[PDB]
Amino acid sequence: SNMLLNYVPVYVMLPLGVVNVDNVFEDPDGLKEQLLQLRAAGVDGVMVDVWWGIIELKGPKQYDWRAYRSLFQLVQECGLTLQAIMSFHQCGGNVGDIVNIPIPQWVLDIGESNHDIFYTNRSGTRNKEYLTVGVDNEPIFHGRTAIEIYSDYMKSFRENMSDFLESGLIIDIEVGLGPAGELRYPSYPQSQGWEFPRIGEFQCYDKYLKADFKAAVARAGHPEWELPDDAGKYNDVPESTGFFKSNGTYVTEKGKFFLTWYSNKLLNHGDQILDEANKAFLGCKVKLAIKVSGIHWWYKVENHAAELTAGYYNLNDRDGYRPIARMLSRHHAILNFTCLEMRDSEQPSDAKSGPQELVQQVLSGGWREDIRVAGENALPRYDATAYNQIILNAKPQGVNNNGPPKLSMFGVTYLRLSDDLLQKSNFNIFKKFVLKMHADQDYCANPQKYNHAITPLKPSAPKIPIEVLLEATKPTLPFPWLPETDMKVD
Ligand SMILES: OC[C@H]1O[C@H](O[C@H]2[C@H](O)[C@@H](O)[C@@H](O[C@H]3[C@H](O)[C@@H](O)[C@@H](O[C@H]4[C@H](O)[C@@H](O)[C@H](O)O[C@@H]4CO)O[C@@H]3CO)O[C@@H]2CO)[C@H](O)[C@@H](O)[C@@H]1O
Repeated sequence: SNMLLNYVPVYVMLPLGVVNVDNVFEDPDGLKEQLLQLRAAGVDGVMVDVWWGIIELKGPKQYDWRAYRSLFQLVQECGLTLQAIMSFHQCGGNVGDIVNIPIPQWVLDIGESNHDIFYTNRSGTRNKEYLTVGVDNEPIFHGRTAIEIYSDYMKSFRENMSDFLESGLIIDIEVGLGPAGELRYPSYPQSQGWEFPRIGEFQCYDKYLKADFKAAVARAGHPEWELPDDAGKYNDVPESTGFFKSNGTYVTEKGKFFLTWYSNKLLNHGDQILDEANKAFLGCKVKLAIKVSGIHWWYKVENHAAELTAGYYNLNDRDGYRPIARMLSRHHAILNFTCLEMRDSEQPSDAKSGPQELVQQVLSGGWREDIRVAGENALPRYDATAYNQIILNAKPQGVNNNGPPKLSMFGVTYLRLSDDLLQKSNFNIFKKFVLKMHADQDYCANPQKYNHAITPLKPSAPKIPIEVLLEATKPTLPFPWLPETDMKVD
């Protein structure tokens, strides 16, 4: 078989705020010239947030899709495909967020009187950037549940963009499932102080989650069990907490129970919303996708504190990602792992970071469950080092010059399309990165040639019981990686 079979597509995220808070597509002209540069560089497509907070601003079911329709049109004119994010979260308190885009005011208004719709930490601070999983099924939003809101939104998107969908412009739908659109709790909120090097805090203190937990422990036979009170604060180090130190809580009957409860809430959150998405896009030629954050800090200590915390119950003897991947399999969905570029050697030593190991674990898990795996770089990078790292992860075993590679990622979405990217020296480098992703082939407009034809979305396969999902916690050995890519940028 042909080299083309080694091609991994490359997408570029558009600027945050290309459609502003007023639901105005600001500067089509400017964007156009940028897109035109990407098309000439060989870029396959672009990625864009479809802000819930801009679209359904006015009131329940009051959608205005017009500015996004103009944007999609322009993208289509430029010869690019598109990955659309159903962004149900706020833009603003996370790294890189240069524009503030909140969730719908009308939802914020309800929150003014029911503060428990937001993720809450132990001190009672409410995070407004995303609705707590606790209200997924509470019919408190003018008669609707949170899940119904998301569902109606994606139905409306489908119907109103049907022309673009049927013309094959949209290739994937990324379903926003938490802060930054990631399936995770907001355990590391910059808006609350949290400084990169730190463990984060558990976010299950709203009343709904707290009631759920209390009932569950009672059913387990331990009504007296409480939510964690010895876990420390955002910038703690594990050893300094009662929860995470060795022989700490987190290895106690109660701790295991809580951790399982806390991580399973995400699993179920993701599973139910994907169900709604699968129904909304049923029959369309798109793939569904979710985003999983890459929390590499503390990975190298037994407690994996930052990962627990974020809701990923991942230890050295309990695979907390594979279950996600298994969950995604019934929906035929892609696991978009949002950190690909980092090297262990670039992290401060005291962070106990294992970015490369984390990556091998998460991808392998996906490949092992037989789902498609994609990813993004986490921070803005313009150097060959970064690029070669992404290329290695894209094809961990190198290129197969006589067939499809044994392992390959389904796609990579580079982090943001800025002036910087476009500067002469930086752009020259990017161009090579694109070439190497493409396995030295020219841009290939018809993805069928490289075994990426998109078929009409099928209905999800039947529910997998939590017990079965939880079987995927069994640790496995990762697939083997080359030390270096066989296709470098230099
Ligand atoms: O336009 C699309 C979305 O873009 C923005 O969200 C993206 C993040 O900016 C990008 O990093 C990533 O998410 C998480 C990373 O996987 C995770 O590593 C971590 O990043 C750490 C980093 O590793 C550490 O070295 C650094 O110094 O601290 C960082 C944490 O602040 O957290 C990232 C965020 O959870 O992908 C995201 C989604 O595409 C916008 O914020 C989002 O609103 C847009 O929807």
